[PDB]
Amino acid sequence: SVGWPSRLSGVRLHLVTGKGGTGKSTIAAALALTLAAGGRKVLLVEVEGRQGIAQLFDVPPLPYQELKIATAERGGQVNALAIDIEAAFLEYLDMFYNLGIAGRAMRRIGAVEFATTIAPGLRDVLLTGKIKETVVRLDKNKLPVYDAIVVDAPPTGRIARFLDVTKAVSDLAKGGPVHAQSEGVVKLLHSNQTAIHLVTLLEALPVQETLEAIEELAQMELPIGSVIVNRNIPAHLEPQDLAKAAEGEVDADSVRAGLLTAGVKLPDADFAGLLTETIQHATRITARAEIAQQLDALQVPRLELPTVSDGVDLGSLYELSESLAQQGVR
Amino acid sequence: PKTLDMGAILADTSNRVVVCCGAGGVGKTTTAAALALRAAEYGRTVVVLTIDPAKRLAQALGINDLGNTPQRVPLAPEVPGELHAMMLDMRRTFDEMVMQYSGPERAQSILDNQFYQTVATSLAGTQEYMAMEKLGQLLSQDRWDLIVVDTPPSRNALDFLDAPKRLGSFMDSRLWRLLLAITGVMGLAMKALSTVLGSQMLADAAAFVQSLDAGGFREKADRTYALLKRRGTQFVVVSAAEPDALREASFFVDRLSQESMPLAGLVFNRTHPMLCALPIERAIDAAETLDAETSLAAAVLRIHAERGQTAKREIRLLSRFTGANPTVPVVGVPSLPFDVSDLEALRALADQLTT
Ligand SMILES: Nc1ncnc2c1ncn2[C@@H]1O[C@H](COP(=O)(O)OP(=O)(O)OP(O)(O)=S)[C@@H](O)[C@H]1O
Ligand SMILES: Nc1ncnc2c1ncn2[C@@H]1O[C@H](COP(=O)(O)OP(=O)(O)O)[C@@H](O)[C@H]1O
Ligand SMILES: [Mg+2]
Ligand SMILES: [Mg+2]
Repeated sequence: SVGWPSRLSGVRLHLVTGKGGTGKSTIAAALALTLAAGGRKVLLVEVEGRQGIAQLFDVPPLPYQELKIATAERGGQVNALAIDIEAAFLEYLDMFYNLGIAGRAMRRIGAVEFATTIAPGLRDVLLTGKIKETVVRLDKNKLPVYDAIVVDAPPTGRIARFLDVTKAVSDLAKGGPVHAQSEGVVKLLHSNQTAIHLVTLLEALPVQETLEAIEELAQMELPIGSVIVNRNIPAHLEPQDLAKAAEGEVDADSVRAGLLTAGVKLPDADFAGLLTETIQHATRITARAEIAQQLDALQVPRLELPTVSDGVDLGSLYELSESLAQQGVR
Repeated sequence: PKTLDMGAILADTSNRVVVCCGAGGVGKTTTAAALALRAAEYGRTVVVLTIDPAKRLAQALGINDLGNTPQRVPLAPEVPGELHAMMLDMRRTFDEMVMQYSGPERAQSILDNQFYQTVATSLAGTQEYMAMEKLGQLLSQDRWDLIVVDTPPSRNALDFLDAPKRLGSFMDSRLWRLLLAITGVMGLAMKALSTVLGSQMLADAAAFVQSLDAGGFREKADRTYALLKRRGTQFVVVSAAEPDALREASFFVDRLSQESMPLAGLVFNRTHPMLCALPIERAIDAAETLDAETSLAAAVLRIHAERGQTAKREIRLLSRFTGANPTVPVVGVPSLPFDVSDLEALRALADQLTT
């Protein structure tokens, strides 16, 4: 029943997945705001080089630096990290192989771009490796720098492979320190310190991808958090009236009667039009409920977010953060 | 605001290719399939190149299979034309491309290569490049008077026109032969790749470069793109009644205009036309009085008011597009009270498209 069991409050790494266009970026930002409230410090991470955080906050492209992007309720802070895969590869070459010289030569000929494109496993190793670094980082007092890390993650069709450390490591050079680090990544990912959240719309393909992704991840023994149902709409109709209206039956007499009380008399062509509008609404809610029912089989907590009327802006992220907090997200 | 006449464009056999463009999730696949179906009903021999039809729609067309080739869609005997359909098989189209240029013997090695199978075939822009290549295969076989082209989904509508060329230039990079298949800079890059990447993977990558033996890929993408400039090509931009989809449509209209490419118009899909003339302010008040006084009539009034507000946002979105593009013909398609996933629903969609 609860959309956020208490165990989810002990999670340090939140991965926000879901089909393309379902709300990952928006929801990951709203989640970060929710977790930062009350003097906390949360990192919002993106891994695909798409600059979705900059686009969402309507600012120029962010550099490879953890920077304050938002103020949360009661002195909380949200930092942003748009991972630059090229700078991450040079950082890796320098730290684990002392190849900073070779790396800076490669950047000048586009060879870092080539290498990350032709070796997808190296890409995931650098990305998941950086994610782990922000999670386990400590201050001078041996306390975590961040209270939580929220990853605006790859979509449902790619999330299981992105988190497949064994498969990513498979096509990398044997021996060295990269294999010792990967053990730490696996431990972190397969623990009570991580949770994968799945954003969905009440549409056929986003729901099918949600179910399919949960099954791949459960098989991988990766921890599932919540299913977040985005852009909910009001039914505005009672269950019996709705079920009837989805069949074309609307009680005109009862509608004509209630319109008299409200001081409204409608012509026949406009009254008929008003009735088919409610039939069309009822048909949409019914179809959405049939789609939603497919998620009932999952013994997974579920959260519901409303539809923002106009373009999602800064104020909208705070409304969605507030909606999450009301459902017990903390 | 000029009305788009899809019916006249479909009925006119001087229009040989109809490309359905825009962002993903706007109704491109269903628009392409509905246009192709109506053209067959007008007497034309049509093939529709679909990318990603939903399971039910692909079954309604008889294309739920692994084939990468058109098949006849059985229609009512009254239908004077013919409808043929296919769903793009991205991997199989890459195989066909490899064999056409490398030959059947060399292709046995390339297709068996693990780097080709896991990396080369899934690179950024492959879906757009393979759609263009398949279009090129359909045109060369001169078997249909009309080809209706569906385009891959993307947040960026220009990826259809840009991603094949971009993927071509990446495939033709000097870095392929020099870094995998000596210098000071190339040597430093090569040493770093040997040190970081797996020996097995580098051997597979090098074997792919040697086996393929390709400015091959960019030249192919250029020649195939030139087919979109042939006389008889029409572009149809599809957009939902959403700000992101409309912005993407406008970027596409600008590009077609800059490149002097023929645009039929805009399909403004999933609209909510008003069926009752009652004002929003009136409906809100009428529902507000009923709350403080049955209860069905107030919800009915709330449905209407919510639909009217939705219609209001769609009108202002369209007027912004139309203001910026007064030359572009437009056709508003209402959101239908059923899924467009069977031949009957394609026909109802095509009735909306051709009015
Ligand atoms: N609750 C909401 N209400 C209204 N609009 C929303 C809501 N959530 C997201 N959107 C909008 O829906 C669109 C898609 O949302 P995003 O957050 O960008 O999705 P996404 O899953 O990150 O998409 P990709 O995969 O990265 S293209 C954007 O235009 C958002 O502003
Ligand atoms: N006018 C319409 N009314 C109702 N449903 C529609 C309409 N146009 C498209 N749809 C539905 O919207 C979804 C997306 O359509 P599709 O053509 O597959 O989109 P795209 O190819 O642009 O991603 C499908 O389920 C389709 O049935
Ligand atoms: Mg995003
Ligand atoms: Mg499609």
